[PDB]
Amino acid sequence: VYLRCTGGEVGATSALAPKIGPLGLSPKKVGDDIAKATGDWKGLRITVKLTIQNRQAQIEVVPSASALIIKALKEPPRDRKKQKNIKHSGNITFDEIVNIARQMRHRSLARELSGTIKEILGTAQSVGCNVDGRHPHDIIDDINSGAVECP
Amino acid sequence: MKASGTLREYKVVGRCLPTPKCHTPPLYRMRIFAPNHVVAKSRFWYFVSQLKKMKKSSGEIVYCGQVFEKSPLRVKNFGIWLRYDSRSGTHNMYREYRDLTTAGAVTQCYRDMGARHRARAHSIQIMKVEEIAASKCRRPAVKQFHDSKIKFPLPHRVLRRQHKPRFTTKRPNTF
Amino acid sequence: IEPSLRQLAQKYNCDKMICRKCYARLHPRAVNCRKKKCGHTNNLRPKKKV
Amino acid sequence: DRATWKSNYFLKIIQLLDDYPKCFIVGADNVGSKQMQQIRMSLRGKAVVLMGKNTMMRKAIRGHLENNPALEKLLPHIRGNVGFVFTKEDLTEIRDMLRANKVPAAARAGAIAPCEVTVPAQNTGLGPEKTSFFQALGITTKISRGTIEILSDVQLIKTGDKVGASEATLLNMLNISPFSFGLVIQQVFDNGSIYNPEVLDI
Amino acid sequence: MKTILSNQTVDIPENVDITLKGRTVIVKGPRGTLRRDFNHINVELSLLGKKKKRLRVDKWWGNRKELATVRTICSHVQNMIKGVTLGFRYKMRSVYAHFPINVVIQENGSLVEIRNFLGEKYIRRVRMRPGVACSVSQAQKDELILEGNDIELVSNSAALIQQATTVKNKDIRKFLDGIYVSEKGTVQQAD
RNA sequence: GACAGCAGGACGGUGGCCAUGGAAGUCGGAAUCCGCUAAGGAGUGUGUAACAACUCACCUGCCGAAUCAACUAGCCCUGA
Ligand SMILES: [Mg+2]
Ligand SMILES: [Mg+2]
Repeated sequence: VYLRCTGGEVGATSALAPKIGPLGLSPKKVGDDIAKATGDWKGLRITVKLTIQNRQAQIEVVPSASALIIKALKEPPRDRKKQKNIKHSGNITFDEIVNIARQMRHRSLARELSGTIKEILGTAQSVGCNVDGRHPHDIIDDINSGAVECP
Repeated sequence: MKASGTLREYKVVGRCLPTPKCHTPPLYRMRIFAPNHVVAKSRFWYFVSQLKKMKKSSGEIVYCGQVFEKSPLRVKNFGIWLRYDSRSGTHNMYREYRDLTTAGAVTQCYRDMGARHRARAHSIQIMKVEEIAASKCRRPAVKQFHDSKIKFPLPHRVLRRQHKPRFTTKRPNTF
Repeated sequence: IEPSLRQLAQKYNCDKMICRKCYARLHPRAVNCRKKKCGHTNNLRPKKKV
Repeated sequence: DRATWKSNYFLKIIQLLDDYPKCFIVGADNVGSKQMQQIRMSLRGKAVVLMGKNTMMRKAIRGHLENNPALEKLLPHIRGNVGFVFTKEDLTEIRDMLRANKVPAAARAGAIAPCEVTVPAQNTGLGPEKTSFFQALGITTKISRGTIEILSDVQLIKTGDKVGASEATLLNMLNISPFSFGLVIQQVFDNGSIYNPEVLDI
Repeated sequence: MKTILSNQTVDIPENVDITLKGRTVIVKGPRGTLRRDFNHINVELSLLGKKKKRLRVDKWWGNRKELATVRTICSHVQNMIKGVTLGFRYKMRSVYAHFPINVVIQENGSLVEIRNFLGEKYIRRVRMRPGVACSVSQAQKDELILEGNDIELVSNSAALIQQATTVKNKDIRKFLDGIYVSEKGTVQQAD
């Protein structure tokens, strides 16, 4: 099982990861092509890819990461063609999608059952951090929900 | 001042002249350490001219008296407050002295300031003198003289500079 | 090449504090130049490593 | 800080003493942070572990409040990294015997106890080259089909032997399990009883 | 600040005996005897205990440097007691470059002869102290054992060895060669 | 139960975010929170091109009661 946390375009410009792989020599172009097929429409930014190798090919699992899907919950798409307007727009509410996101986040947080994970993923950002009409200092103090409905 | 020899404590009271603008002057009182009463009166005029609107011509000294020690036969601890003027700028200072009398303790204060900090009698202004008891001394020297059943010998005690003959067969030992 | 013996030789020859004023090899945890040719200054720097 | 924080720690220890009358004494001198987090997140549904400095010597003051029986017998027992484990459930004698889980055991310089580490004739399975550590130590290796194999059967670390840096890095790359150690129970204390676990409990 | 007495406490075991005729300390035990002079310091050395052997190093008023000096007497008395009970053993591994170093002894372990010395042809001779012996260790490559009773004599012999093996007129960060002190310990171990 | 000393821990979110020759705490700009807590600073330094190892802030094991920091001025020293 190989793990890699990179993504811009697909690549294939005579530059790739494989280093552990060429002991068995299974990826040279087919792994990159199936990585392109698993990276079709998801997405246009850095993702996490782990490939399970069992004697013929690679199974490409995409485990979603927290800050990466917070960046994916921005306004899409921004890849090229007149970028940089400017760096940190991020005008979202995220009142339920981050909730479903840490519902999917299992066995990788060392967490209490939705205790202060709202504070974690509300203060672990640098672009958004709140609905545009309130304050994250009020997020830290004024959340009194989720801890009953989520467990 | 000169601080020649041991010092002496003088209680000096002084007031303004009785004027028709304001009679009954407040008749202030100070505690001046000085070798004699004339230097005590002059240093009194110096301090009261520093403090309030007073001078020697428009005022008078009512009484200038020797202050004897309340208990000369008791080894006491005195904290001295200092307003000494150094070479760069003046500084405040708290010192401690274990001695018998107040005038002797302030005498040791003048001698010790002139020894260590090169301070003349021009620069030293005694702010306050107060007897303090045990378990309040800030200094480790006086704190280590605070010992009951204190013991020390006198190692290498040489003396009698030419009281013996200058030319003898002796080879003098110590202790 | 004996890297443990190299560590021992670097302990006895390399990891020192050199003063910027008196130019004296002193100690790895030194504070002042022990030589009186500069005035016991604290202007030190670690000996240069590759 | 360190005054209101210590008063809050006093509030936490009086809350745990007033809530949980049953405790277990443990020692965790050789433990890691990831290991402690694994033990906590495996024991979230049961007893809670608490540690600390001489502020843990607090049952003396709890007896100076004069609200106790003669529970101060544990005052000469808190010596040499002694920590409390507060509980309410058990009433059950299978704790930590079915829960002494195997933990990494990552190779780090400093461990000597208790056994030897032997590396049999087995391929490495690592990329190019991974031979410089074997050249720094000295191991008869032969390059077969791509995974490089070892001809002989040598012993790296004996009993009571200090772990070196290159040895630790090659054990971390070969993933052969080094010395492992978990928290060890030392004294059982259940409601004013003096247990002698050599060998009475469980 | 003219501090009143500072006293250092020394316990002396029953294996050894101490004797003072003044400021001269004579400690005699199982591994020979050893005597030294403390004449230039002027600190009182008293002892007590009928077969209890409690030494005290006492200094009156003095100064701050002399209160620093009064602990040095206690530490050298501890060093003499360790040297007469156990002895001193310094183990020096020959950290050698491309050219190895041939170390032999000539005058029964009192003359260390050094050869091949980073390719320098000059055979080097180091005469040791009266009271220290030298040996080449067994079951270990190029280890040099210096054994003796007095820590100053043994460590001065080791300093003479490590300064006789010295890279000259070069960058001494490179050419890490010389006989350096690896281990400091005692002759009789486990004590 | 401090300063020193010896020994151990020094994480998870997260290879955070602007950056693509690279930063995955260690060139760099803006920041800055939570859980475990015995404690972890989106990190004081060494080092890697980066990935890695070491160390520090902080915590704990033994020892045991005084310790540390910044200024100031008298002698002496360097500057000479
Ligand atoms: Mg040259
Ligand atoms: Mg001069």
